Amino acid sequence: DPFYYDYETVRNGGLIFAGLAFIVGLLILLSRR
Amino acid sequence: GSWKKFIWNSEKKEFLGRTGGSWFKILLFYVIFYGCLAGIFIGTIQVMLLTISEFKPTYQDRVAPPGLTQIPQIQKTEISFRPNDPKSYEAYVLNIVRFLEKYKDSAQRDDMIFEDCGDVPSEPKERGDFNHERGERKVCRFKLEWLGNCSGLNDETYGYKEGKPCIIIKLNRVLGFKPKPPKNESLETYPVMKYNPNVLPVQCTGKRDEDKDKVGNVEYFGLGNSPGFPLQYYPYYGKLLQPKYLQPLLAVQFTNLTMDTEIRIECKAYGENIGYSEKDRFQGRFDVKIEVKS
Amino acid sequence: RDMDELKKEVSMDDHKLSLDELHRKYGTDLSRGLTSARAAEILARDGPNALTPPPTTPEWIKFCRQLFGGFSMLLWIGAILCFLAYSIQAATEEEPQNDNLYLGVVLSAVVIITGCFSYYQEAKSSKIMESFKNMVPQQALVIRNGEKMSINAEEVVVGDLVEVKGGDRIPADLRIISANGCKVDNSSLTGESEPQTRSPDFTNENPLETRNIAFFSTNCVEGTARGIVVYTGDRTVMGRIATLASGLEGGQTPIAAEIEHFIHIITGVAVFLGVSFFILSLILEYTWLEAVIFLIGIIVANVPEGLLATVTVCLTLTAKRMARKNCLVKNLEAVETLGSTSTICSDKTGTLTQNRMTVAHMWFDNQIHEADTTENQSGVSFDKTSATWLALSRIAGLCNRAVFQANQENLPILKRAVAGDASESALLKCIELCCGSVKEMRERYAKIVEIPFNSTNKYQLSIHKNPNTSEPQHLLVMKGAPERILDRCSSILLHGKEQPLDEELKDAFQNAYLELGGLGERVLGFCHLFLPDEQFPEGFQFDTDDVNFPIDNLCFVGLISMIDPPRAAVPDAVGKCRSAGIKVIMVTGDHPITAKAIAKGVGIISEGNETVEDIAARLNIPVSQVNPRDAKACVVHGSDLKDMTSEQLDDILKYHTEIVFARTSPQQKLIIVEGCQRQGAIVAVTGDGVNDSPALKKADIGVAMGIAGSDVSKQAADMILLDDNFASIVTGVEEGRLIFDNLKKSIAYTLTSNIPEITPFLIFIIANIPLPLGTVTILCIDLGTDMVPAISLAYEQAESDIMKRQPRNPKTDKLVNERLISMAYGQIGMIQALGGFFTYFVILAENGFLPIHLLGLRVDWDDRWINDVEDSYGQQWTYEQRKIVEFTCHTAFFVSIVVVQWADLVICKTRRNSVFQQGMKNKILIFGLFEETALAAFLSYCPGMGVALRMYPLKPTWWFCAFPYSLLIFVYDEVRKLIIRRRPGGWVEKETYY
Ligand SMILES: CCCCCCCCCCCCCCCCCC(=O)OC[C@H](COP(=O)([O-])OCC[N+](C)(C)C)OC(=O)CCCCCCCCCCCCCCCCC
Ligand SMILES: CC(C)CCC[C@H](C)[C@H]1CC[C@H]2[C@H]3CC=C4C[C@@H](OC(=O)CCC(=O)O)CC[C@@]4(C)[C@@H]3CC[C@@]12C
Ligand SMILES: CC(C)CCC[C@H](C)[C@H]1CC[C@H]2[C@H]3CC=C4C[C@@H](OC(=O)CCC(=O)O)CC[C@@]4(C)[C@@H]3CC[C@@]12C
Ligand SMILES: CC(C)CCC[C@H](C)[C@H]1CC[C@H]2[C@H]3CC=C4C[C@@H](OC(=O)CCC(=O)O)CC[C@@]4(C)[C@@H]3CC[C@@]12C
Ligand SMILES: CC(C)CCC[C@H](C)[C@H]1CC[C@H]2[C@H]3CC=C4C[C@@H](OC(=O)CCC(=O)O)CC[C@@]4(C)[C@@H]3CC[C@@]12C
Ligand SMILES: CC(C)CCC[C@H](C)[C@H]1CC[C@H]2[C@H]3CC=C4C[C@@H](OC(=O)CCC(=O)O)CC[C@]4(C)[C@@H]3CC[C@@]12C
Ligand SMILES: CC(C)CCC[C@H](C)[C@H]1CC[C@H]2[C@H]3CC=C4C[C@@H](OC(=O)CCC(=O)O)CC[C@]4(C)[C@@H]3CC[C@@]12C
Ligand SMILES: *[C@@H]1O[C@H](CO)[C@@H](O[C@@H]2O[C@H](CO)[C@@H](O)[C@H](O)[C@H]2NC(C)=O)[C@H](O)[C@H]1NC(C)=O
Ligand SMILES: *[C@@H]1O[C@H](CO)[C@@H](O)[C@H](O)[C@H]1NC(C)=O
Ligand SMILES: [K+]
Ligand SMILES: [K+]
Ligand SMILES: [K+]
Ligand SMILES: [Mg+2]
Repeated sequence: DPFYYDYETVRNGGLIFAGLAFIVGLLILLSRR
Repeated sequence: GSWKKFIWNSEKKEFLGRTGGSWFKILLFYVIFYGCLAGIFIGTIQVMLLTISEFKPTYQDRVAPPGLTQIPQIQKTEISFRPNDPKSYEAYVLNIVRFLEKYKDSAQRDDMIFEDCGDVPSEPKERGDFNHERGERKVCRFKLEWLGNCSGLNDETYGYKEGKPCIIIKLNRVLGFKPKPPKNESLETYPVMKYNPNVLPVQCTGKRDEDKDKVGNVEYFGLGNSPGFPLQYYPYYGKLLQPKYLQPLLAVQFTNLTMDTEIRIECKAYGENIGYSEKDRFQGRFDVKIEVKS
Repeated sequence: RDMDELKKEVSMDDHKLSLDELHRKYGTDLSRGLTSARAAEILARDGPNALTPPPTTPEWIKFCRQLFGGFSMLLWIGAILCFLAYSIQAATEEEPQNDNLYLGVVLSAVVIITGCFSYYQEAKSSKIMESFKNMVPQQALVIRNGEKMSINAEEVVVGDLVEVKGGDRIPADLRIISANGCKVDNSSLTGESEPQTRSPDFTNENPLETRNIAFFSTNCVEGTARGIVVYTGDRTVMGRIATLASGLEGGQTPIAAEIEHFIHIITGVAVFLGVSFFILSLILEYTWLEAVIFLIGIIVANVPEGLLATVTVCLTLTAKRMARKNCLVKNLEAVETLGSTSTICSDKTGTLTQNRMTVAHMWFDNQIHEADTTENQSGVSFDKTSATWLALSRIAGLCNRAVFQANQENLPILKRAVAGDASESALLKCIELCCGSVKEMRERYAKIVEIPFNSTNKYQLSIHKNPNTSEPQHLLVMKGAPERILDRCSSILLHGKEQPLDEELKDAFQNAYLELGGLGERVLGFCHLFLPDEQFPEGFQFDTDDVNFPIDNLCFVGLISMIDPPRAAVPDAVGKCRSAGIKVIMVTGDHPITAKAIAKGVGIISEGNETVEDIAARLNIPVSQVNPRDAKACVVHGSDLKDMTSEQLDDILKYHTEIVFARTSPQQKLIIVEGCQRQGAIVAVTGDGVNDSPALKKADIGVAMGIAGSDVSKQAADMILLDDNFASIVTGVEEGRLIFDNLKKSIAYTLTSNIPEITPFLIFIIANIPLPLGTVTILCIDLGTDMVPAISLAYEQAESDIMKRQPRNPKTDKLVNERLISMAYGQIGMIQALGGFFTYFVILAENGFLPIHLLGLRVDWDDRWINDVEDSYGQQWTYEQRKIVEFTCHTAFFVSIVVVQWADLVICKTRRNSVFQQGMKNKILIFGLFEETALAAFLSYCPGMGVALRMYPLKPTWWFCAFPYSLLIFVYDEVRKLIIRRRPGGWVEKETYY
């Protein structure tokens, strides 16, 4: 089906990335205290 | 001051704080820098264009159900004219005349390009694959005589002089798209019309309940007996493999409108492939407002 | 005009008068005072005895003045044009389209919020006159109708008779006529706590130095006095000081002059781009709605919307960093000012000194011992082993009338209050810290007969019982002024032995005395005698009016010397300030001998460099026969400032490098600060007392001392040193120079991204192409993803050692110059714009619009009623089908700008050094790097964002379209810094270094 694109897969992958990158950046910021 | 000190202090020969060579060197730097940036931009554009196939676009999900349009290109879906006034309907008739130029039989008489297709609506025509593996393809030809009482081989105003106006409905071209008419359960679509397995059906009704009793009689003209698009024409292959492609049309005439009232009319196609939208008021469907002043 | 009149000396000619002229100039009969028929009439004639605060502007005027600050004007214009577009839109045909209403509301809220940010930065109008209104008493003590009564101090008139006792505050200025020696404390005028004996006789032409004028806001602390009022309220000397210090304007901070220079530059470029491309949209015949939408889009793209809030937050972080080093910063803009300062005009007593007289040196046994004059005992001691040390410990501990207070023993020795005088408590604290308690010795040596210091005999003496095995049975001990003490002595004490008197020791004694007096220090000598038992039995008593004990005590114990010593940190801090290029000037109310000795001790006057008088004494020449340009140090008495012209002061400040002013008035420090400021300087002023409060108000930054400081100076200051650590000043210089270098980088980071925001709108009107970027997604760039990476640059460290540089010029050496503009707009911004245009062309080519086909497609694409637009493959598009592709291009342009700002953040950390030499040891930078991309991916992929912001999901391979342009930015700036480092004065450093 060339007239269909699955946007929910890309949406879920982007939201998983957006959660993981934020938790990783906050762990980098709050290293010790 | 701002008169003689900052602009043209001439004891060190400076215009706005720079000498002549200090202007030349920075201008040479900037023309060289912008030349190198233009070179990098053109090179990256060419490497991107090497990934593009010239027979089929990369993505087709944003035109995925096509749109339905009507040929007198009007400005706010309004049609307003006085039939005893040949200046009010001039732009409408001129636009209809400029559209149906390439549908005259004096324009489809090549035989290496055009071909006499059927006279009954039929199955879609698959002409191979999208890869020039067979060069230019041929096009089924569309007779203007099938638009009868809305062609030009009669009165030359397409009905606008005698009250009853007429519009020409077409579907938006999508490459490789084959419309699927609704399957028989004898129920599915709405409400009832003459079912053909090779016609995409199209109906034009009144929008509100107060317009259903005022639109009067509606006449359809096209190929065949059941009102819609015949499926012979439909695997379109692009303007590289098929220039001079003629899409099928459907003429609709409103013969018994009521006068001095803006009437709202919705036209709509039905299929397994045809989708609708509340944000896009032209997808598989369109609306028009017709007022005949007298 | 009038406060220009307030900067003059006070004129009296009352102290030059006698008891007859006062009887008719004020009408007061000097024994009975005034009747209330005259006093209540003169009160209505002249004015009450009070001060009055100045007119203060309220808080809402000072807040609503912040709503027109340069960038706010262009944004108010944008918010007005948004409502104009909405009203021309939805009141002709289209009942949808509430898009241009919310945009105006957002632009109206952005102005209010950034006005709140710039209001917090404002310079905090404080209350000096309210602390001047607390040194006035509530009750006076007047003599009216032949008797005495205590009235309110606000109801004193010019002419009546006041009686002051020890403990009072003084209600007005008094010309005094009868006093049995009361001592006032004139620390409000001279900054000195040493009391002055007031007397009814004329002593000096200058009225600030005479004995018969008591002053307002001071306190007579002994005896009693009767005086006649000469001034009340605003006309007194300290009232005029209060009027001057509350009438002195603020002045513009140097950091504010840097903000109000690039506001000008950026507004000029924005106004030029806005009014030159709006008339092109009228030449080419747009409609008015499209012309104002284009104007809105070009205004929002030009203003760096979140920049002033970034500067406010960076200054707040630096001020909170300075507050953990006990350095409280009241006005925020004074964080920067200590870095760009070029002249420090310091005060001596209380600021450089410890304001406590203590023992400096001794002269035991024909040798000079130095003590440790430090408040935390950082130095080393002198001697505790010899016999004469224990002897003089006994002597200085027993001939002492001072005593401790009521049991504050938990607080340590050097800060316990005493009850006696300071000159004897200096002995008492040295004896107490170096030989245990003194009360044990004072009880075991019982006192039999004493007489304290008589002012015409120059010593103080006592007789004490010795209770131990030596037993002279009532030994003798005295102390006094050194030459009159060795007038009458012939036996010397050497390591506990007796030797006779030869001049072998006596010219050494006068050698030690001359060398000690050359240190500006107060020296006195001590004596004792082991009395025999031929005339002096046990139980015998001596009387204090005759001679029956020997006053020929052949004693010689030693000399002890006193000084107000420098603090622990000042000699290193003055050298650190001089090595950074700052000129340190001493300004004080003390006498020039102690002033010059302290200025040589702390290091303001260096070694080898000596004055004019040292030349004329070294060469035995009259001082008018030596060129004044020979010496490079000067000590200017304050009485010679009075007859000085404003351009001779410029000569003094111009030709010398080590300047000391002494006997300075409170008004004359203001003259000195303005004289340094006049020849283009940034002047810091450090102070502790009320007599520095005008000079703290005129200066670019005023630093007050926290513990030992007056309440008046803590209201007139911009900084408070909360632990009296003067070496924090040097630290305040260092982080002053660092934040000025960290601001540039952040400003450069916020200017570069302006360029892939302006050029979408220009190519829209030049090339007639579908619009690559919207206004909402421009606001999401700066108000969103740019705040944290710009704020993170304020944590960068120094690249070089910044205390080796000279101070920055104010006239040249701007914050934003032509080279930062050239680098941000002309070089990195163009690569950032090409990176976004490439991503724009990719998506349209992948949906079927080839780049040659997009030229001139603007009118048909924007047309709401053309619902068949042919692409490059022949497909026809409805209007809402291609607008989705356009908003996908808007989202991807936003993502591309986010991707190129990674490399822009990495190249903006350093200006000369590399990223491989400095490192990536900044954690908030990496947090900003992560959270910017997290916010972009959240905005792109969240459900419902296509309605609220018109943002659409991106396909996964469209995230990588701007990676080669970031790589180009990175390698280009690395190569540029390499050419800067290897050719240290060439063309690339002259063009691209900020
Ligand atoms: C992926 C690519 C990464 C690397 C690309 C970056 C290459 C360029 C380095 C970046 C900064 C620009 C430096 C190039 C010019 C330096 C010339 C020089 O050495 O100065 C010394 C020379 C010699 O002077 P000088 O150094 O000796 O200075 C004079 C003072 N004394 C004598 C004391 C040193 O400068 C000149 O005399 C005139 C220089 C002006 C030349 C006119 C413009 C030249 C065009 C070059 C543009 C290159 C940019 C290309 C764009 C790249 C696309 C990203
Ligand atoms: C190269 C250096 C500079 C580090 C790159 C940092 C970027 C944030 C990287 C991290 C992972 C990359 C991407 C990896 C794959 C996902 C696909 C997408 O989610 C999905 O499509 C999942 C569904 C599927 O893949 O089947 C969300 C964004 C994206 C492009 C990521 C966005 C961020 C990218 C470009
Ligand atoms: C810092 C600012 C001023 C730079 C941004 C301006 C852009 C570089 C402009 C210049 C003209 C625009 C475009 C106009 C159309 C051309 C067609 C293209 O050439 C082709 O058509 C290739 C067709 C072929 O292969 O024959 C070269 C780049 C491109 C997309 C241009 C890309 C860059 C645009 C957006
Ligand atoms: C879209 C992509 C292609 C561009 C992203 C650019 C990155 C910012 C690049 C620029 C240079 C790269 C790195 C090259 C090596 C250095 C070593 C490192 O140095 C140290 O910390 C060592 C300790 C010290 O030297 O003091 C500093 C960061 C780092 C990783 C750099 C961090 C940033 C990298 C990954
Ligand atoms: C001279 C320097 C600045 C760039 C040259 C090296 C780059 C690594 C080249 C190699 C191929 C180029 C591009 C070719 C394809 C594009 C679009 C996109 O990939 C596709 O083209 C897929 C589209 C399709 O499948 O039809 C994302 C990667 C990107 C930006 C590539 C990024 C890297 C480019 C510019
Ligand atoms: C320093 C940088 C920021 C400015 C230089 C970048 C320019 C925008 C580059 C990008 C692509 C270049 C050109 C490449 C060739 C085309 C063909 C030219 O004529 C045509 O339209 C094709 C002939 C036709 O079909 O009519 C239109 C503009 C033009 C796009 C481009 C105009 C802009 C150029 C000079
Ligand atoms: C592309 C749009 C979004 C505007 C951004 C383009 C840049 C602002 C252009 C405009 C003209 C260029 C430069 C043309 C030559 C001058 C010389 C020079 O100016 C001076 O230093 C002379 C005055 C002095 O030295 O006192 C540095 C800035 C500079 C203005 C310009 C800086 C800005 C450039 C790169
Ligand atoms: C198309 O138009 C023609 C007009 O020429 C219509 O033909 C007329 O129809 C009426 C009603 O049936 C007859 O009375 C006339 O005799 C017809 N004239 C001719 C010349 O045939 C025709 O009906 C129209 N077609 C429709 C409405 O389907
Ligand atoms: C219009 O004319 C047709 C002719 O048969 C008739 O059936 C219909 O009722 C008419 N409509 C109106 C609204 O008069
Ligand atoms: K902006
Ligand atoms: K100040
Ligand atoms: K910006
Ligand atoms: Mg002081």
